[PDB]
Order: sequence, then C-alpha cells, then structure tokens
Amino acid sequence: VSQHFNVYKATRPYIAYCADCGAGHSCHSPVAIEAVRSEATDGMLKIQFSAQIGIDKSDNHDYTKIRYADGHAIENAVRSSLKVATSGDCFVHGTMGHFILAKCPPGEFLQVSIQDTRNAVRACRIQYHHDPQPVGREKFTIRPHYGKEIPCTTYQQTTAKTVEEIDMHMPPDTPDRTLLSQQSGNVKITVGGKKVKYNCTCGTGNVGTTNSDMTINTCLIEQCHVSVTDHKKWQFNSPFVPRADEPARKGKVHIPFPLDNITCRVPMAREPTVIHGKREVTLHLHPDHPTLFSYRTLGEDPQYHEEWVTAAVERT
Amino acid sequence: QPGRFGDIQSRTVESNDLYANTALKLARPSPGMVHVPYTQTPSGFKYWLKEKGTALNTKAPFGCQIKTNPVRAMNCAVGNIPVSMNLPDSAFTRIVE
Amino acid sequence: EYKTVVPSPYVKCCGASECSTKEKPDYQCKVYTGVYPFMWGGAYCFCDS
Ligand SMILES: *[C@@H]1O[C@H](CO)[C@@H](O)[C@H](O)[C@H]1NC(C)=O
Ligand SMILES: *[C@@H]1O[C@H](CO)[C@@H](O)[C@H](O)[C@H]1NC(C)=O
Repeated sequence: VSQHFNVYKATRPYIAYCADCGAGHSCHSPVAIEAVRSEATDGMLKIQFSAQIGIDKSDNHDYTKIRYADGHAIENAVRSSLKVATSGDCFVHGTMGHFILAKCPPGEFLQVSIQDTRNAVRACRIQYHHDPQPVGREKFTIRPHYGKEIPCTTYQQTTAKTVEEIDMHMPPDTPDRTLLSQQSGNVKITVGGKKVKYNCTCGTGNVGTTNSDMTINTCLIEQCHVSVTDHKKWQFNSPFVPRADEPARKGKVHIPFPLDNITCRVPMAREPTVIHGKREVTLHLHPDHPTLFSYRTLGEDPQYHEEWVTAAVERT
Repeated sequence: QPGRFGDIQSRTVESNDLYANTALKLARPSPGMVHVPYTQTPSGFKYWLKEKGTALNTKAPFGCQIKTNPVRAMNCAVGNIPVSMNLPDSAFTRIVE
Repeated sequence: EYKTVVPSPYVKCCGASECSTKEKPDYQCKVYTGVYPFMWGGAYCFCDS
C-alpha cells in the first residue's frame, strides 16, 4: 500500500500560467490544465491538473482533501469544492493526484475550479470541443431498460497497476521580490526558512545562503536579484515552467485509471412498416434519435445506399 | 503525408521505427512569459475516422458477410463445387432385394 | 494517432545555447536570441537582453 505514499511523497503541486482564469484574464493559477484525454468510447474524459487530489499538505493519504500551491507554501482545500464544467455541469467519477475522471455534457470549453484556504475561487478555462458519440448505429442519449449489449472502452478506477507514466524533474529557481527589505542605506534579506540564491551588482553577490539572513550596506534593493533555490521534491515537466539543466535528468511516475474493456447497453430501433410493391418495397421509418439505415442488393452489382435518418421518412 | 491517413507509420505494433510526417513547427515565445508555442497539422488517423467512406461490409456482391479477426467473406454465392465420391460396396441394395 | 512530446523549455540567463540534433521522429529544436521570461513574482533573469 505504501508504494502510492512513496510515489506521491517525493512530488509537489505547482503553479502554471492559465490564459483564461474564469473571467477572460490571464493569471498564474494553482489549477492550470495540462491535457485532456478522451480515448474511452464510453464518453468518459480524463483531464490533467496541476493541483493534487487525495493527498494532504502533511503528505498523509486523505480522501477529503486537495493540496495545492500558492507562493512557496502548500495548503489544503476541501475536496467537496471540486467542480468540473462545460456548457452544462459534469459528474466526477474518480480523482487521484493530478488526474480527474469526469463525464460531461457537450460544450465548447472545459472549466475546473477549487476553493483555497481564503475561500476564494481559483479556476482555469480552456477551449475543448467534446462532442461525444455512443457506440453502435444509433445516437441515443440515455441507456434503456431493454436493449442490446455492445463492447465499450472506459477508464477503470483501479489506480494500482499501470504501464503509462509521466516525466518528473526538479523545480527551477523561484524568483521572489518580497525577500528584499530596505533600510536607511541597508538591504536586508529576510530568509523565511529556505535557502536563497543571490546576486547583487555593486557590492557582494553570488552566494547560496543556506538559511542565513544578511544585510547589504552598499548596494540598493533595485540593484540585486534573489530566488529560492531549494529542491527536495519533484514536479511534472510542464512546458509552462522552465528547467534547470540541459542534460535534463528525469524521473517517472505511473499515472492511474487505465483503459479497459466493458459492455455498454444500447437501444434497438423499432422495426419499420413494410409495404410489398412489385419488385420493390416501401419502408416507413420512425426514429427516436438519429439512426443509421442502409440497404444493398444481393447480386453481381450490389446497388447500395446509406444514410442517417433523423425524422420520420419514407424510402422505396 | 501530413493530415491524411498514414501520417505516422510503424511496421508492427511493437516495432520501433515510427516514421512521422506531421508538419510540426516551432514558434518564437511571446515577450514576457514562459511557454513554447508551435503549430502542427492535426492527426490523419482522426481525419480518416470521419472521411473513410463506406466499408466493404455495406457493399459486397453476392451477399458476402465480411467478418472479424481472420479476415474472411462468409457465405458468398458464386460458382459450382465439383465433388467426387468413392462409395463402399455395402451402401447399395441388390436388385433382387 | 500520434502524441506530441513537449518538454520544459531551457532558459539561460546571461548566456547562450546551441541546438543539438536527435534521433526522434519529426524532431525540431530552435534557439531564440533575446528573451525576458518574467517567470512569476519576478523576472527570473537579472539580465536585460
Ligand atoms: C550575476 O549578475 C551579473 C550581472 O548582474 C551577471 O553578469 C552574472 O553572470 C550573475 N551571476 C550569477 C551567478 O548569476
Ligand atoms: C479489449 O479486448 C481486445 C480484444 O479484441 C484486446 O485486444 C484489448 O487489449 C482489450 N483491452 C482494451 C481495448 O483496453
């Protein structure tokens, strides 16, 4: 059981750039979206996510918390505040770490949001098409009480054994302009419990202060540059944060919810009305939803036809 | 070719060649932010999964029923079957009987 | 269907880089001359151009 604990205890959430944070303005958010996957013919879609679901900021496994990142700290969010949305509103079938498992109405975008400790709403919105279609020859909406069974593919919630993984690396240097404190000609550096990489111009510079406060009595607060430089944890190699080395050594972490075979029920269209003409027949077709109708003759030249029928029609 | 069927190719499922012609192309980052823009023709498998056409299943002469993993055409109605038999002597009845 | 792999960009403050060819399919790599990333809460480089 401890394998999950170990794999999620070396990794932390991050902050990426979201171009539409729920109001049409960009921001740096803890809930930026990395990728939406849709391989299940069940209509399920699984989305990646910079925050981490199911793990406490204290690293314990809690199923009622989501841990995110603001600034340099890591706090806890109430798991009941997780919302996934499209044109309509979605149903969440499973969550673990960076991944959500939702089933949504058709839309033109996708939105996910949480509530931080201040009870503010942090959201990210991306453009996503999402026009799902069921299996078979009928475009139905809701499964019937009577029908047929056809093979389907979903995302099982085993979360245990998987072949696929994602890369992981060390975070880069994190700039922070609030670490500078100015006095009368003095430049105080208030380390908050974390090593700070350092570079000024006029006086000193180029020191990795392993948890040491300093003052500079020569330079100015506008003449320097600081950045938190500790790296004890991994994070996903997103294209919206930079990396720290060109050799670029990487880790790997198995992702949950693999693809599996399942059977999904489908309806059957009511048989049409057949009228026997001479060397031909007429069919009255009454569909409850778009339905596929085709015919062919059993000869040397088949003489076929195919069509999606959406309203009641007659075919000879 | 990009955006059409077989824009990426592979000899087998476990092969490790992976020919790819997807017209990938990088772009300069916009000033003031970290990101890696690029442009690339969308998948040709996904294009084919709409524009493929009508299957042999729908239009097959003589009422052939095109079937699963062993690709076969069940129950076509063409031709004649010559058959030759070698009956034993005990399969017949004497004229006097 | 394919999958485009896009790693984190490499930024070199007061420096320069060189493109390196690789064995991957449809692999592209470019280096852009003068940037100023502004990572978050800062500029991420102390180096104007
Ligand atoms: C420190 O900053 C100067 C210019 O401000 C730059 O030339 C030098 O490379 C920097 N050193 C480090 C270690 O970042
Ligand atoms: C489903 O069954 C097929 C056999 O037709 C198999 O090839 C596949 O690996 C199974 N699992 C999937 C599709 O996830």
